[PDB]
Order: sequence, then C-alpha cells, then structure tokens
Amino acid sequence: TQQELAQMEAMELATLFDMSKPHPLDNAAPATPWKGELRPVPRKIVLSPYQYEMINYQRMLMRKNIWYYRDRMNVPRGPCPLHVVKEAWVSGIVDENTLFWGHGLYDWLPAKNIKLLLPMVRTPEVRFATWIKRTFSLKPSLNRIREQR
Amino acid sequence: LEDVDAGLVTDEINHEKRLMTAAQLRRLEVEEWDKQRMKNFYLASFGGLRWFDQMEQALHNPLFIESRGWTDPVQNWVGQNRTYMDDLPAGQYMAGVGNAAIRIKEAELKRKLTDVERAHVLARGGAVAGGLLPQQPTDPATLAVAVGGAFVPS
Amino acid sequence: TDPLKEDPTVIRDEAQFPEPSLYFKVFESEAGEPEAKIRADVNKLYDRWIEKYGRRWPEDGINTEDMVWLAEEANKRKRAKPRPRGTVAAEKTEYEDEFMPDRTNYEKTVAGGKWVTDEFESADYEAGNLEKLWDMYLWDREGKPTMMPDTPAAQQEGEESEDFDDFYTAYRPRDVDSEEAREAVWATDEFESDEDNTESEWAPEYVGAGLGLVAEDPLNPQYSLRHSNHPLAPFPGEPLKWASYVYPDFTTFEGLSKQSIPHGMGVMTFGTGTGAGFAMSQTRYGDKYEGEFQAGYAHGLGQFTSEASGEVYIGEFFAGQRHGCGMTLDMKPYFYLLERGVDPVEAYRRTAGAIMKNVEVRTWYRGNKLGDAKEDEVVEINVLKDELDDPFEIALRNSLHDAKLRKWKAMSPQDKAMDRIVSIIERVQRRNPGRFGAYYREDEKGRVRPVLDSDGADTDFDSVDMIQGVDTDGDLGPGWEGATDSEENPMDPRIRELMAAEGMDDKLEDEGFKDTVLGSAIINPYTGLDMKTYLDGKERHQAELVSVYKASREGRKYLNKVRPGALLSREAEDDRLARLYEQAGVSKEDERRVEGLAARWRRPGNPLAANDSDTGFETESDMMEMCDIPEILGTVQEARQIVERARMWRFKPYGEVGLRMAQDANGSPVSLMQEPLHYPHGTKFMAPGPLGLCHAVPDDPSLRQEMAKVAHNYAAIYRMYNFDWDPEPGTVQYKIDQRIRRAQELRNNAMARYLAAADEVLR
Amino acid sequence: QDRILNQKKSQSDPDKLITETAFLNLNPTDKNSRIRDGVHARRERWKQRLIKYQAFDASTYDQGVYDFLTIEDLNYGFDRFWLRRKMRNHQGPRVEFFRILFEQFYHPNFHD
Amino acid sequence: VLTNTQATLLPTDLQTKRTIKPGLIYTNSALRKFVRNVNTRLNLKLLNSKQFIYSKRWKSIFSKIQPLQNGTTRKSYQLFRNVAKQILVTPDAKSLKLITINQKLSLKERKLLELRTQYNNNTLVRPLNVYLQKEEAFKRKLRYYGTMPMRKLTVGNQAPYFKALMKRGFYYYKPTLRWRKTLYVASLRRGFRKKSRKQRILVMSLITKPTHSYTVLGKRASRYRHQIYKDVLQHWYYTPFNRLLMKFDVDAFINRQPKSHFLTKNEERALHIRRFLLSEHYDTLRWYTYMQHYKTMKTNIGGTKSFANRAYNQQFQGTFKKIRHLFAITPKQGDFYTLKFDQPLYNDNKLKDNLYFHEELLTDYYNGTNLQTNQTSNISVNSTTNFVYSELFVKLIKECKKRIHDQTFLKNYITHRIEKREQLNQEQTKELNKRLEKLKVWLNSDKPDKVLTTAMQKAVNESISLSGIMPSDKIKTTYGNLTNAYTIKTENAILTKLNVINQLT
Amino acid sequence: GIMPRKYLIEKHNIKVLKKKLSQAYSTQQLTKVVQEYKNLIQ
Amino acid sequence: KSFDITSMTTTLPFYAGWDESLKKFVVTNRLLSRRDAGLSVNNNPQEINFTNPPIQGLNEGSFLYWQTEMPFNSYNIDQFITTNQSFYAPLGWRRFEFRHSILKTWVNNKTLIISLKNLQPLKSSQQKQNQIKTKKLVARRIKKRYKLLKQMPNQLMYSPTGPLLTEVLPSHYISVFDQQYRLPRNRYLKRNPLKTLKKTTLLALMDSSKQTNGVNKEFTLRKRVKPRRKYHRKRFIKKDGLIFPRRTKFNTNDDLRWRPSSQLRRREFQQVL
Ligand SMILES: O=P(O)(O)O[C@H]1[C@@H](OP(=O)(O)O)[C@@H](OP(=O)(O)O)[C@@H](OP(=O)(O)O)[C@@H](OP(=O)(O)O)[C@H]1OP(=O)(O)O
Ligand SMILES: [Mg+2]
Repeated sequence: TQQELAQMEAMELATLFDMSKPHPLDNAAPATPWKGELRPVPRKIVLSPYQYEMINYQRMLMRKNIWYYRDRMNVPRGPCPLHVVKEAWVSGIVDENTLFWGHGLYDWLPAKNIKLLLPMVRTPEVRFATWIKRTFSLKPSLNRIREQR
Repeated sequence: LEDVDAGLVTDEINHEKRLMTAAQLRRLEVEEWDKQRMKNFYLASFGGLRWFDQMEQALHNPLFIESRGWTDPVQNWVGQNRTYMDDLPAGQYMAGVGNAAIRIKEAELKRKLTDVERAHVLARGGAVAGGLLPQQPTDPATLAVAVGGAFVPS
Repeated sequence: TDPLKEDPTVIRDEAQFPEPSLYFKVFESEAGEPEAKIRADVNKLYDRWIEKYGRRWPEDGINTEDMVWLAEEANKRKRAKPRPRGTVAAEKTEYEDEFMPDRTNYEKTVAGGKWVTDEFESADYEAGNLEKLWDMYLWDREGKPTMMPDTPAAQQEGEESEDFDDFYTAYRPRDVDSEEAREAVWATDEFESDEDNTESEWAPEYVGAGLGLVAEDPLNPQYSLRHSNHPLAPFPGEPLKWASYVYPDFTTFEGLSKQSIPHGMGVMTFGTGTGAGFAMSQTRYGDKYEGEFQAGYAHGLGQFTSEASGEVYIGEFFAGQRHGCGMTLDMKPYFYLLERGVDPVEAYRRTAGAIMKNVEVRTWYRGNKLGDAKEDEVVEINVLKDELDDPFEIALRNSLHDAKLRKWKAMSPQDKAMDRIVSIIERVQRRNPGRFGAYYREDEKGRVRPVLDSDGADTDFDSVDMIQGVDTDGDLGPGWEGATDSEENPMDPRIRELMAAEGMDDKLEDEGFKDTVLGSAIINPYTGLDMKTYLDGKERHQAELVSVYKASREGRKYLNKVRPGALLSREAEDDRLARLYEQAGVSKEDERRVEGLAARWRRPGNPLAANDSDTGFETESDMMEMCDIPEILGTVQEARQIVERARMWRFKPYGEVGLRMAQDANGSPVSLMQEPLHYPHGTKFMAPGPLGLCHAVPDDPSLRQEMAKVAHNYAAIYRMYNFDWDPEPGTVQYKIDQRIRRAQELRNNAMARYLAAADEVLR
Repeated sequence: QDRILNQKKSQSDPDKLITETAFLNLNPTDKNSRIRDGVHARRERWKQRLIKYQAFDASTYDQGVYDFLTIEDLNYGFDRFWLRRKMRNHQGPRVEFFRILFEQFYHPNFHD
Repeated sequence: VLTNTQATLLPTDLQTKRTIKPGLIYTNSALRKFVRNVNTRLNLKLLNSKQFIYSKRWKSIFSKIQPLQNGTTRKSYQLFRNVAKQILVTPDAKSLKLITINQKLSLKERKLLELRTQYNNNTLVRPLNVYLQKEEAFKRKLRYYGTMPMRKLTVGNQAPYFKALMKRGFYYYKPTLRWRKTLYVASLRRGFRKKSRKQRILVMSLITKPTHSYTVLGKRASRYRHQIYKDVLQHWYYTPFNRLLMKFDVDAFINRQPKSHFLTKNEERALHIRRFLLSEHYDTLRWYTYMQHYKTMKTNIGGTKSFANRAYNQQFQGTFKKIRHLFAITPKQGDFYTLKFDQPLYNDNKLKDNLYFHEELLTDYYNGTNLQTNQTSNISVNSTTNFVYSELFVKLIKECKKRIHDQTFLKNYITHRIEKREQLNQEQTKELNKRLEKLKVWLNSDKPDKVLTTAMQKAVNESISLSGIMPSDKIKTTYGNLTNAYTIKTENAILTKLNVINQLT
Repeated sequence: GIMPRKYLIEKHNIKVLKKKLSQAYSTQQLTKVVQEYKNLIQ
Repeated sequence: KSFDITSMTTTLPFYAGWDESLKKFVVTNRLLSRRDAGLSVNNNPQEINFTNPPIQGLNEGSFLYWQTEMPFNSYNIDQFITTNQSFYAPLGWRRFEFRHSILKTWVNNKTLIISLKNLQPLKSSQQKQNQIKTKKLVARRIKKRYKLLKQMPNQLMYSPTGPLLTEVLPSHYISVFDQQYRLPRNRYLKRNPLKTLKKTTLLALMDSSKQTNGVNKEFTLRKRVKPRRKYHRKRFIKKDGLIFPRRTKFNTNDDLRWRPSSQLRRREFQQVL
C-alpha cells in the first residue's frame, strides 16, 4: 500500500506551489493557538572571516555613493552625500522607512532593507542628537498639534 | 496513452533532432564561407583588383556574422540557454532525493557504490513512486523538491 | 521540527576565507581562458599530492616524474581509432643513423630513469612526424620538398614565403585533421601558439527579455542571466547609473544607464530629431516614451504619448518597433479643448464618451497592424486544407510520423548524426540537385565537350545570389533600386534582353580573369583538379570530366599508346525494392489496385509551427497568432505597472534636464523644491519622516487623494521585503508557510523510501 | 567635464591643447606619457606589468569608468596587491622554493 | 489531468487505464496522438468501402455596358473581339464572354470557399485539432521573449541590429587571449625569450612526442611554480594576524545596526523563498489567467511578460568573474551567505498603522480613483464576460507590340541566345583542354572507404558531442556510412507504406 | 563616391501582403487589399 | 477589485510663484509644456525665438564636432565610409547550397528541333522559373559590371552591398567595430601550391598510389592550424634549406619503399582590446 501513497505524494508535489489551486492545509488550524509573537532578539553574534571580508568588500564598493530619497509626493529629493543623510536623519526629515536609491540597486528601497546604510548613518553623535530631537522637539509638537486640531 | 507512456513524445524527440541539425548546419555554412573568403583574398592579392578586397571585407562584416548566428552556441538556435550543471556541487545540501539517499548510504558502510548497484537502487526507488518523481528541469515539482531540501538542521 | 521558527539566540558561522570549495576548482564555464588551463594542471598536482601525503604540499618538490605524469598520464584527450599496426619494415637502412630505432615513460621514470639532451633539432622531428601522418615522402634525398614549391616566393606576383610546417598543415591529405596536425608540428604554447577563430570566439549570450530560460538554480533564475548583458544580469562591472541627458537636438533621456547607454527603465522626450530606435517620421517635438529600454532601444513594455496629435499607445515594443499586443487611444478632442481654455472637468465631460467608444485593441507585427490580410483565420484554414487530400496520403503520412518517432527512439548517437546529415542533404537537393551525368559529353570525333543550357550555364548556381539574397520560393531579393510593384510596372522588354546579353559578357570576362589568376595551381595531382575549379565549388564536374575522358576514343588511344558520382546503381535499388515487397507479401497487382482506389478518389502542415523536424532555421513567418481580449488586458495592466516604475526616474535633482527644461509661464527657470533639508512655504507635511507627521496637510481633497495613492504604492513596495515571524491563520503568508512545511515533509518521506530501497537492494 | 579640457590640437595630433589642466578627468585606460621613447623619466615599478596605461584609479563623485581594467584589479585586495609585485623585487628552484614557502608563509590549507 | 475546455472537445465516455506523468506536454501529446489515430481509422474505413464560380462585380460591369447600339461601339467591340479571340482565349475555354467574367479560382480555393460559405450560412476531432494547432502557434509566438535566431535580414526589420548591439555594444569582462594580449606584452629588447626546443632521451604511436619539458628547470615548471606561489600568498594575505586591525574596525561598524537585523543562513534562505512565492501569488490575480492559452504561457514563460515584475536580487556593482572564487552568489552553492546589496527582514513590531499614511489621511480615504484608461479597460472587460472596348483594344495591341512582335527585342534576344552562348562555349573548351593536359601528365606516368570532406567529418563529430550520451571517440566518416544511412531511411519509408497497403485489403 | 541605394520599404510591404494572403488560400482578395494599401500610401 | 494593480500618480515637483488670475502667491506643480520649452522666451510683451539651440540639420563639419553626442545618425553622412555603409546594407547571402561538401547523388538516372504545332502551353510554375533566370542575368549586369570594376581604385566607386535596410541607426553602433578581427594574411597561406609536376614528385605520387592500391588520395586546402613560429621564437636558420627528416621506418601489414632521388620591430596586433 506504500506504492499508492508514494504516487499520491508525487502528484501532490507536482501541484504544491500552484498558487491558484487550493490545498487543504491552506487554512488548517495550527497545533497551538496563534498568539502572534515576535522573533526573539539574537543578543550574540559571532562572525566568520568570510563575513568580515564580505562586509569589507561591500564597504569598498559603497565608498563613493551619492544617495537620493523620495518624499510623500513621490518626488526625489536632492543630492545626498553621507553627511547630508546624517543631517536629515538627525532632523527627523527621514527615518528607516524612507525609500532610497544608490549605486548597486535597480530600484528604490526602504533604508532598513538596504545593506550597510544604517550602520553608515548611525554615528554615536547622530544617535544622541536624534534622541534629543525626537524627545524634546517633535513629540511635544505632535501632542500640541493633536490637541490644537 | 500507451505511446505517450512509452516515451514517444514529439516535443522532446524533435527538440533533439533540431539541436543536431543546428550544429551540422552551422559547421557546413562556416566552411563554405571560409572557402569564399579564401577565393576573394587570392583574387585580390595575386590579381590586383581591389573590388575583391571589398568583397572580402563585405564577407567579414560583424552584422552578417552575428546575423548568421555562427558565434552563439547552437542551443540558442533551439531557444535554450547553455547550462553548466556539473559546475554546481553534488553534496548533501540541495541534491535530488535519490542522489542524497546515495550519499546517506555512502556516509556509513565504508565502501563507495559502483555503477551497477547505484543503477539498481535508483531503478527500484523510481519504481516505488511509479516514475512520477521529477527527473528533468522541465518537470513540475522540481521547484517543490528544491524548496523541500533548502534547510540545514542543527 | 518547524524550520521557519528556529531559535536565533546564538548566531555563529564557521567559514574560512578563502573558502576551499570555491577556490580550488576550475569551472566548465571558464573554457576559453589560458590561465584556467595552467590552473587546471596545478589543481591536478594538488590532488595527486593530497592522495600521496594528505596535504597540498610535496615532501621534496616538483620532481621530473611529476612533469612526465602531467604530460602523459593526467591529460588523456580522445583520438580516433588507431591505424593498422605494422609488423615488418618497408624501408632499408642506407647510411648510418638514418632512422630512429625500433611499461610506459612515467613508470620508467619512477623506477629510476634520467632524461638527458638529444642532439637533433626540432624541425627534423616535425618533418618526420609529417611524413608519418601523410604516409608518403615529403622531401627527396637532396633535401628538397616533393609536394611543396622549392623556389623562393615571387614578391612581385603578390606572394610571401612560408615554412614547411605551415604549408604541410594547411594543405594536407583530408584524412588528417587539424588536431593531430598540430600535435605533429609540436604546437604547445598556451599563449602564443594558439589563436581564436572569428566564428568560435566567446561572446555574451543574447537572452532578449530573459524569460523561458532553463534555471541552473531553481530558486534563483537570475543566476542564469550571468553570461549576458541583460539589465538584471548579476555583477556587470560598472554600476547602473542615473542619467539625465540633453542632446543637441533637444531629445532628453532620464533613467538608468549602462556604460552611458540607456538600458534599463526610463523616460525619453523627443526633440527635433529622434531616439530610442523610433523612425524619424513617428516623433514630433515634445512626444514621450516611458518604459523599458535595452541597448538604447525601446524594448519591452511601455507607453508612447504625443501631445501634438493626441495618439496614445500602451503595449509591447521589440527593438523600438511596436511588436505584440497593444491598446491605442485618441485623446485629441480632450487636448484640443484644454488648449482653448476649457477647464479639465468640463472638457472631460464633453469628450469622454467619444474617446471611450474609439479605443482600439490590436496585435502588431513589426510596426504594422494585423487583421486585414486574414491573419486570424490562417491556422484553421490550413487544418481544413489537410482534410482535402485523398485518404491514402493522410493515412500514409500519419503512419510515417509514428514510425519516425519509433525508429528515432532506438537509434545510436552515430546513427542519429548520420540520419540528420542525410536529411540535410535531401533538403538541399530540392533547390539544387546538381547535374550529375550531364556536365560533359563525348560527341563524334572523340573530343570531350562541355554541356551547357540555353543561357550558357553549366550549373544552376549563380553567385549574384550572395549579394542580393533569395526568397523561400527561389525568387531573388530586393536590389539597389526598384519599382514599388514589379507586377504593375514590369521591366520593359528590349531593356531586359539587352542587359541579359551584357550580363553574359560580364560572365565571360569573369571566367577569363579567374582562369588567369587561379587556373595554374594544382590541388589534386591525381585528377588534374586546379584551384579555379576547386574554389568555385566544381569538384563534381572534375570527377565527371575524368570519367568521360577515360572512355573517349582519344582517351583509349592515349591510354594504349602509353601502354560516377553516385553511391548506388539503379539495378541494385530496383532489386532491393523488389526484395522488400515480398517480405510483406505485397504483389505489384496490390499496388495496382491500391493506386486504382487512390485514383478513384480524384506545403503540408501548420505554417506557424514551433518544432518542425525539417527546417533550416531560415523560413520566416510574417505574422503571429493574434492576441485575444484577456491577453491585451493583462499586458495593458502590466505595462501601466512598468510605466509607474519608469516615471520614478523623472526629475533628478540638479540634473541637466531639470535645470534646462523646467520653466515658468515665460522662459525663466524656476527653483524646484527638491533640496533635501529645506521644505519652504508651508510644505513640511511632505517630509517622509517623523517631522512630516506632526504638520498639517492642506484641505484640498484632490491632494489628499494623491497622497493616499502614493502611500498605497509605498506599502506595496514595503510588503515585498518585510515579513511576519508568526503569521495569522487566514492570511497569504500563513498559506505560503504551510506549503513550505508540506514541501519539506514530502521530500523527507521520498528520501526515506529511497533509503528503504537501498537497504533492500544492498541486503 | 568641460569640452575644452578634452579638446585636441590639430586633428592628426591626439594630444590635448591645454596641458595645464591635462591631469583632470583621466581614465585608468588613458595612456601614460612617460613611456615615449627618449624620455628619461622616473622608474615606476608598481606599473611594470601595466606599463602602457595610467594604471591607477583616483576618481571622484560619480565619474568612475571601467573598461578591461576592473574595479577589483584597480583597488581591491590581493588582485591590486599582486599587480604591483615588481615594487618588491630585491633588485634552488627545486627544493628551496617549497621549504622557504613552508617556513615563511604558513597556511593550514596547504601545509597542514 | 486535462482541463474543462479540452474535455468538451473530445467525444466523451473515454476511460483512462494508465497513469501519465504530470505536465502539459504529455496531455497535449496524448490528445494529438488521439486525433491522429482517429483520422487514420476514418480514412482507412473510407478507403475500404463502396462548379464554375463567377464574379458578381465583373458580370454586372460587363452587362451594364452595351455594344451594338451604334456602329462606333460595335466596331470597337469587333476589333477587340478579333484580337482577343486570336491571343487571349485558350482552347479549353469555350467563350470569350464566359471567361471575361469567370473568377479564376483553383480547386482547393473554391472548395474552401464553399466550406466557409456553408459554415457562415448555418466532424469528430476537427475542433480539437484546431485547438491543438492554435496552441502550437502560440508556442511559436512565445519564443520572442527568450533567445532566438534572427537569420533573415530584411528591409524594415530592426531586430538583428538590436541583437548585434546587445552582443557587441557593451564590454563584458572575461580574461580571454585578447585581454591578456591587450594588458601586457613582453617588450623583448634582447631578442626573443623563447627558443627552439631540445628533445630528451631516456637512459636507465606514429608521432614522436615532445620530451623537452621533462625537467624541473624548464618553462612549464616555472609557470606551475609561479601559480603555486600566487595561491600560497593569496591565502597568507587573508590570515587573521594579517587582518587584525580590519577585524577591529568592522566590529565597531557592524555593531551600529540594530540587533534584530542579524539573520541566520536558514532565515535568509527562508525569506528569499517567501519573496518568490509571494510573487507567484500576486501573479495569480492578473487578466492573463482568463486567456484560453493560459497555462501554456505559464509553463513556458511564467505569470508575467517582464522579468522586472518577478523576484530578483540587487547585485549591480562589482565584476562577476573577479568575484567567482571569493564569494558565493547563488543558494545552489554551499550553505553560505550570498553577496547582495539588499536585505529582507522580519518585522520587529506590530504594525498599528499602514506605516506610510499621514494621520489626517486616516479619516475615510479608501479611494480607488480611476482615470480614462482604467474606465475603458473596465468597459472592455465587461463586454468580454461605354468606352471600355476601345481602351482595352488600344492597351492590348500596344502590349502585343511591346512584348511580342518587336524586332529590336528579337535582335537582343537572338544575340543573347546564339552569339554570346557560343563565345562562352569556346572559352569553356579552352579551359577544359588545359585541365585535360594537366591530367594526362599523371596518366602518362602510372603503373567506399574514402572519407568525406573535412566539413562533413567535423559536422558529424560536433553532433555526436551534442548527442547527450557519454562522449565517444572521434571518427572519420566515409561514403559507406552515408550510403548505409540513406538505405536505412528508405527502408523505413517503404516498410510503413507496405504496412498501410496490407491494412487496405 | 555617390553610389546610390534607395530605401525600398513599400515594395517589401506589398510582397509581404501577397505572401500573407497566399498562405491563407485567398488570392481572390488580392487586388482589393493591395489597392486599398496603395491608396493609404497616398 | 480594480483594474489597476498599482496606483497611477502624478510625479511632478512643486514650486512657488505668482498666479495672475487668482492674483496670489501660490505653491503649484504646473510647469511649462515640453512642446515649447527651450524654443522661446518672453521677457517683455515681445517674444524672442532663439536661432540655434536645437540643431535642425547636420553637415560634415558639425557632424565631426558632435560625433559622439547625438542620439542617432543617418545613412546620408555614413555612405562615404565603406565599413559603415556595409553595416547599413549587408550582403543578403542565405540558404547555402554546400556545393563544396556534397559531391555525390546516391542514384544515377542536344540541339533538338521543335515545331510550333507540337508544343503545349507552359504551366505557370515553370514560367516563373524562366523569369527568375533572366532576372539573375540582369542582376549580374547591374551589380558585377567589370567596366566599372577595373576603374574602381582611381576613377569610380563601385562597392558590393546588399539592399539598404535602415535609414537611421543609434549612434553607438560603431562600438561593434571595436573588437577587431584578423587580417586575412594571418588566416590563410600567402603561397601557391605546385604548378608543375617534376620527376621526384611523380615518383612520390607513384609510391603513395602503390601503397593505397590505386584508390590514391584526396587533398584539401584550408586555413592555418597555428600562427607562425618566427614571430615569437628563435629558430635555427638552416641556411642551405635542406631538411632530412628524422623518424622510424615505414611499415606494412620487392615491395620495399625508397626515398625519391635525382633590434626587432614589433607588429600592430588586431586581436586586441
Ligand atoms: O525549316 P524546315 O525544316 O522546312 O521545317 C518546316 C517548318 O519550319 P519553318 O517554317 O520554321 O522554316 C515548319 O515548322 P514550324 O514553323 O511549325 O516550327 C513546318 O511545320 P508546318 O509546315 O506544319 O507549319 C514543318 O515542320 P514539321 O516537319 O514538324 O511538319 C517543316 O518541316 P518539313 O521540311 O518536314 O516540312
Ligand atoms: Mg521551415
């Protein structure tokens, strides 16, 4: 009876990733109740020499990049070297969800999904000044503009 | 249905025929073009009339050469890209199910399997599932088998 | 158990740089690089040292026996079948040390053996090798060549000098091929004794749009683009750049570029000239193309718009030339009414119904519309045409199809190659069978004569075909000049015959000049074949001429004073056919009655076929299968998607096109609000970060509509890169994850069945 | 990238009209003028295997151009380091080569 | 498995007693063989058992005009009728008036026109046959989206120029002989570096092989030793003690990123897999799925007509052949991190908003606003779900004067046919006689397994290399092999004809 | 050197039209279709 | 569901200015039309039409100035370079007949007098073949006319091209000429074979023919198998020019075989980048 089972599983494999043909497991209940949880923070990373040399090679390719971002009207904004990106980040004009483009990409991506852009931006002075600007300038203004209108 | 199950599908057989025809036709056309270029070179050099130099230059035109298709591999003549399937590693990682079974069996039992018992093992294993497991690149469930073996346990 | 929820609390990798599985190997794709040949020999040495000592290092060094093993045992390239071995000598020693004297070299070197220097020079050994390949004497006793001219070259005749290795390898006896000829002359050096031919040098692949390829990696099809110049080919050296170009004719390009060529996505505006492979009469000043670009051409999906005429095309393009499914609109009444000061809502209310009723959806072949020369009904008609044959032909050709499949399934590879050779020759003989048996004749008084037709030709070939080209039906192609219709305005007689006679004069002068220049050199001394006959492709004529002369009366008189072209005969073929009838038990009266029933009932196939066994890869269709309505709707939908992604490259801040072409009501330049830190005049709501959220959007409803649409597109981009760790049941990602887990479980079950079969077989 | 920085004098002569700014915007595949015959210029041992070109990349903002001298050969890693090996020549082959390589440059992928 | 549209084309209640491999090509092959078998049986059974079309417009035109109402048009008609009866009318045609209005149709064209009139007015496997031929034509259309040959150069076709510019308009880096020649040359200065080779003999085939390199002091041993040194120094260059400062700086740099951005190799593989399955799910929502030839498109092309609407990596800087032995670029190599410039991520918080909407847009802005093209497309999808005889006389006698009955025409033709032909004959005999003298030089001094030309031998060997079987040895093809292959082909054709004749009794 | 070559696109289009309606076994439509194409050239 | 998968948005940047109808200072995205931007200016009520900002034509001097800056180039200037003109009008050689390679036919199978009354009207398919043969003679008279071929170096320009395929090409097409091929002297021999048969070559031919039992031998004249050694190696001169080969003896299986008796300048490479 294993031969019938093997032919049924082979024909199941033949149409498994056909996205228009429904499957019984597509809406089956999970074993435990869902209780939608977050991925735990890894807190300990040991890099291989392969990863070190790949990061160094990517840093070499990205040394001379001029960046551009889009605003809320889908209009591209001005030529951005790294210090201009740091000024815009500290001021709160851009954040990690802003669409960016540079050399090495075909299309516009959010900043967190572009590799090594956030480690280039987040200098300790930048992180401290971004926290100061967020805490004592923009959030009281947001609460004020929520109460006034 | 008996003819299709015997393997006499017209799509595969005619594809093989067209690939062999493309290879032979490319070689024969290149040799005839070589003879014509030789003749015009000799008529220009030992004869002294430069119209045959211009004919030799017109025969040697890049637009004509890549229009004839003599520089592209003949797989491209039948609509297929040239592949290098032996360059990819053959290990445990993303192998086919039969091949990965041979490597599991070859890990222990320290005797590397010769051709006849490997042929018997793959023949019996394919006989279990009715021959419906994917064997080619055009078979559906190639993607499913590739997804199913992409995770390394630890 | 669940692969998609492994615990990430310790992330560690153990991989070295350089990685040995990527470094210590030569790829098959690296054919055509000589350093790869050096590396392959060194990698063979590494493997030999590993199996001897467990490391990639010798105990002493490279020995002499490693060099012998590398030369003889490692590379063992495949030859033809060996010649019949000789057991006795066919020559006799005349002076001292005339000839070389009559377990292998590697295992003689291993068991103790030194290699000391010989006194003979390299040219003597290569001469001996050429004499053994030709199996004939190539020099006489005095040192002068027999098969080669021994005089110095006539520099005033246009000749130069040649060494014997070059001459005796380029002119050779036809049972010697180029590779053993190279081996006999000791052609060894990887960098200087080898050159690539023009037809065999490596080139990047052409892939077109890149669809329909075989994926080496099924999860990553883009890896199959790595040998091409496709815009999504991985790692093309220089990066793709944001180009803003203003041309001298004021054509402008904006978008992605490769080595300064428009080759990805973008927008081209047309000035006084043209661009993107469009014809010069198609564009006017201010027209626009948006969409995909390859190698400077409009290629892929896109939109063409003209403000001046109002024409809009959405659809497919091939090499700038409108090929495939498309939609055409006429927006001229709306544009015309907008130019005369009507506000756009009132103009749309006046013109929308007449614009919607005139939408056209069509198939285009190469810049021209299909559907007016019965293109949609051709396939069906050909099917009906195959039903108008007599029944014997239909039954016979279906039986032929089945038998051809069955015998190709059983063939050897060599049989398959010879079968395709025979099929190619039968294809060629339908256009030029030759004139076998009718090249030369032997009239009265002996006297071998040539056989010519009514136009003086001895062959059906004409060399003017190489210049002009011919069609599928044998008609000659277009020339340098010509009337528009050659049936409506034929060439006037008295001019046709005059130019035909002067053409025969040109042919006579051609034969005279070619016989002067090439007619004296000898190619085949046994048959009298010369270079003019050989290079014109007339060796068939020469074999017939030798046969006809040898049976002429002058031929037998010359022969006793001194004292063809077919593989099978007619009688043998008739005997084989008559033998092959009586195996099946079919008398000729059976053929008579089957022809009687065939006679009582008194290009075969699909012209748009994909895999025809009988082809020359040269017959063109001038049509395609016409698009149905859902295909046109799908390609318009996808082209609008492409046009949005293409318009994202439209205003490069401080680019040349924006600096020169963004103007006010007069011709004055404006300060566009594109600077990255300043949001003037109450536009701080446009900032994409937290500063934009705390500022007030103005109360124009259309602006808020536009902002909602932009946010929708941004969320669609976001969802393709950011995923949930624990997706809720009932969502799309939950369905995807369930299918991934099912795929792993099924593959593990199939693997367990092969382990069970292996344990059963090995018992 | 002004047009007069690239303007040549007198068609048949391919040299630049203005030699005072000829250093600006040079590609790595541009020829070096120190290899003209009769010139007793400096010795440049880092360029001895690429002597016909100006074989270094010192490019600016978005002006990098690469043609058969790749980015990796000009400025990455052991490719760049190995191309400049004539800087480090001093100015038998059977046994001492492997012994010196084992003692001096040890690596476990070969020697272990 | 066959679809609903196919299932209503073939006659029903057919039982399938066997399991066919999954895929569209096997189903279509089985249906195609079924149509073939049914047509063969029908024609065998039919063989074992026992119309002048005229033109409306031309007939109306020639009935409209009248001769005979006066002597002028009558005489014009008489003159035309005399000449036309002499040269225009063929003997099997019975009247000039009948063939001037006859529509000159061939037999198959008038049969097909009768059939199409019968279709427009109102068998077994004919609609199924038509359907299968349509999907064959659609496959030929689908070849435009991939690699293809362009072997016909015609006026107006821009496609071969695009192919030439795609193959040669860009520089692709690959270290060929041409590239090694352009980088560094020997710069000899003291003569040639290479010299004539010295054969060696050993002290304890047809060709003498070179033994000059059987020494450790030669050129080849130097090249191998140089390659070995380069490998050792490339490995030593990346040892950890040599890279230590770099290891500090990168350890600072990569620690400026949030901790949740670090991923395992299994996690990045899983995210890559989810990306392309999400693309397939979105491809199932297009209008392409309502095509009749959809799923022929899907198994040959995919769900879209553009590669940029599929899932790909951002690797568009750096050179592939410089990186090949350093970093893995595809998952089908070992379990490594691949070199990319983009990173998919897991969400690290709960998305309370849509993350890109302004706060003031969250009060009833769910538009789906539509423009002109959207509305036209929606409308289309909802629709989816006297004086003649004199002129002819003048034209006919003028053409008869031009192309027949012209003595200058006849003069040019007869010089062509006689004089220049005998001149070409004389030169051909002269060349013949020179060739015969060259042959008689060998004939005076004189007392099957033949191989083919070099082109034929090379063509055979290259196809045997592409046969897909384990590579055999090179062969030298003769004429006996060729005549054997020809006889085998003709035997197969004659035997299948005799099988059909045996069925016809 | 002024050797003249003409661009012959319209002649090629007429010949393609004849081939297309000869493949469809309807050459009875030839004069009307070719005539309307020549009229739309004007 | 909507027809559009993505939303179509206007993608224009904003600027500030005066409105003249609202009479107000306004932020807007209304830019001047591309149908007249760059051609004119209005700095007064009167209008300036500019005289040369788009080039509207081209001659040889201005083509030489703007050669690498145009988006197109036409046949009108490129006639006068022969390689460019071959790119515009290539040879139309198709459907090869392989007359060099096909020498046999598998099966074998004179001023006649004709009266007009015995002669049938010809079928329309062979009528077409006769017209085709006459057209090939007319084509030879137009294209390969030797009275023009003899004076083509110095008095006229007669080059072999096909029909003109395009009128306009993209400007970077000349990049397909960048990777040059070899000169034909480096592919083929520059020396003829023998023009007469001397005594020793007749003896060598008879010895070879005796070894093959009168089947003889066939020969082939091909391209080079290798480049020539004297451009990269020091070769021994052998100044007498006599060879004396060095080998083992000829084999069989009287009938005994006998021998018949009686500083450096550098090139300019083409295969370079
Ligand atoms: O030249 P001849 O040997 O005298 O041939 C003529 C004659 O030829 P010409 O009129 O061209 O000189 C006719 O041949 P056609 O004109 O028909 O070609 C003629 O035929 P009619 O008398 O029927 O017109 C007939 O030929 P045949 O022998 O076929 O009857 C006849 O030859 P005779 O000398 O035998 O009369
Ligand atoms: Mg065909």
